[PDB]
Amino acid sequence: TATYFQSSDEHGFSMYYKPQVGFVGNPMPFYDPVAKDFKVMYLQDYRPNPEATYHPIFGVATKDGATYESLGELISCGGRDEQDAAIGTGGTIYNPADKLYYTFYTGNKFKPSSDQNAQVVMVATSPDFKTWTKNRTFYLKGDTYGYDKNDFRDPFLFQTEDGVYHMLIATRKNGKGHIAEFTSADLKEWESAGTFMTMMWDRFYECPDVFKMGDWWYLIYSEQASFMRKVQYFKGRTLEDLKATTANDAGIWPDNREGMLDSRAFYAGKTASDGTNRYIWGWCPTRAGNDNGNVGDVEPEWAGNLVAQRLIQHEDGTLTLGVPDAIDRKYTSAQEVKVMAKDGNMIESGKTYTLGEGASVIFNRLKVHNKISFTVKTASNTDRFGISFVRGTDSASWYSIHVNADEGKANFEKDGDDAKYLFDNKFNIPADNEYRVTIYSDQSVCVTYINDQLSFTNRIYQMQKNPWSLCCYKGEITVSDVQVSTY
Ligand SMILES: OC[C@H]1O[C@](CO)(OC[C@H]2O[C@@](CO)(OC[C@H]3O[C@](O)(CO)[C@@H](O)[C@@H]3O)[C@@H](O)[C@@H]2O)[C@@H](O)[C@@H]1O
Ligand SMILES: OC[C@H]1O[C@](CO)(OC[C@H]2O[C@@](CO)(OC[C@H]3O[C@](O)(CO)[C@@H](O)[C@@H]3O)[C@@H](O)[C@@H]2O)[C@@H](O)[C@@H]1O
Ligand SMILES: OC[C@H]1O[C@@](CO)(OC[C@H]2O[C@](O)(CO)[C@@H](O)[C@@H]2O)[C@@H](O)[C@@H]1O
Repeated sequence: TATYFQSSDEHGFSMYYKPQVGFVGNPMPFYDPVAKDFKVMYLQDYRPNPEATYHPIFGVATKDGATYESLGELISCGGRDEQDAAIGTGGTIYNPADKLYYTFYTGNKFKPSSDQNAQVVMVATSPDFKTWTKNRTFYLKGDTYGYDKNDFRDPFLFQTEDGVYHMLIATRKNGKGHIAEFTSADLKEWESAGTFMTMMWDRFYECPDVFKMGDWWYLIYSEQASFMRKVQYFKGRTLEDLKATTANDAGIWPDNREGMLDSRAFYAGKTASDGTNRYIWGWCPTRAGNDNGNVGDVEPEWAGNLVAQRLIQHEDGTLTLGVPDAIDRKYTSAQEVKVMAKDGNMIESGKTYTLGEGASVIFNRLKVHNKISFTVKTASNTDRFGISFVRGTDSASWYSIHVNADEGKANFEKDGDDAKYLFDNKFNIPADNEYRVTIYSDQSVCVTYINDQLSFTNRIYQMQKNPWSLCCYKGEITVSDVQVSTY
């Protein structure tokens, strides 16, 4: 049938990774140049978390962002009264001069006095990536360098070609967000290089990531402002050009969409390259009560599932995200696609489905891990269509990605009874009115890609073992080459 089925997630997820117990918080992806794979450290979340001692650094190893090997607890929390009672994001770099991996991280003091440092940068090292030893005498306090006591976090490490090691830290100075820069020859002694970049207006850029790709420098960041809660970027041809983008609040956006790569269900994205591709790892939030339409009052829930995406550098230097090749390759097993119900102005005709305003088609029940592809041609570039999940023939409500060409964005919405707008994802509308759609799912987590322009991560509890649907809200669409593969 095509009746709504009360499906449920497994404890663990293997592709949009989640451990058996707990959730994936801020990722710390690192290409390990000795093992020649990615070590994705991440902040381990539980429900509930201890009050004082939470968010230890766990790890998974992956070659390709599709299959993961669990590494367990790597850098554990300090004691209740220590500066790193709770751990926040940082960054890793391998030093071949002593053959040690250095992971810098944020030590979060439990209930600091007004004079204590809530947030301090600390470090641990490892020869093998298995046993980590804290440097119990290393503390980098923002305070000391005229930066903030309480917001001083998310250290990002990279080495420029001159061999100098750089550390960028999200902080504040003089009532404004500053990415602070520190330098070192050896990773042990550090000097202030002043402010790398100011943060636009009263925004705050969490989880900064600076890298060179082809002939452009990029800053990728996660915006803490409650109205945004998305992963954004800036670009520049030189390092100095990059830094200038936010100088005096210049606001030199890299593209026509303020460098917004994804929406509010992909956060804390940070990147790593194997020399062939650069991937980004972020998390897709959980929802309270498993309710796809409870996306938080001000901010979503923190942590959920690991989501890997692939950076696409366009030839004007702009970035979009597409699927990792190895994720796509996992979907080997073709499923039959059959119409289960029709409504309104809707025509099936061989393997082509045409829909006008108000019309919908419901297809057969998905499996657990799904790849859904189809081409959508619209009549005009003011038209609007819907990609709907958890839509049984008896569902009063369901969850849809609205592609509104007139508004130049996709939305995620609750449709049906108790319909409501949730959030959006601006992308480049095709000139030829043609949308090549791919959707990859692992249980309740999916990313929708269109034309190498849109990358839209969503949390959709119960999309698995439930029917899906296409609809037209405005104008007319014709739909072709509908496939579903699974694994
Ligand atoms: O938000 C739910 C989450 O809240 C607690 C609440 O006390 O967590 C967020 C706190 O986690 C800390 C310490 O590990 O680190 C947060 C990192 O998250 C970012 O903000 C990105 O989202 C990054 O900039 C930080 O390094 C601390 O800073 C927060 O207060 C937990 O109980 C629960 O998991
Ligand atoms: O289910 C109905 C739904 O509509 C409401 C109220 O009208 O709101 C949002 C709708 O507005 C649209 C734009 O026409 O967009 C979002 C705008 O806001 C931004 O996200 C931030 O500034 C921007 O990118 C857009 O301009 C439309 O697509 C939505 O349908 C909800 O109250 C109600 O639940
Ligand atoms: O839903 C809010 C909506 O407003 C936008 C429009 O640019 O931005 C304005 C935003 O920028 C500041 O000036 C800087 O902090 C804020 O004070 C203000 O709210 C969109 O980007 C956003 O989606």
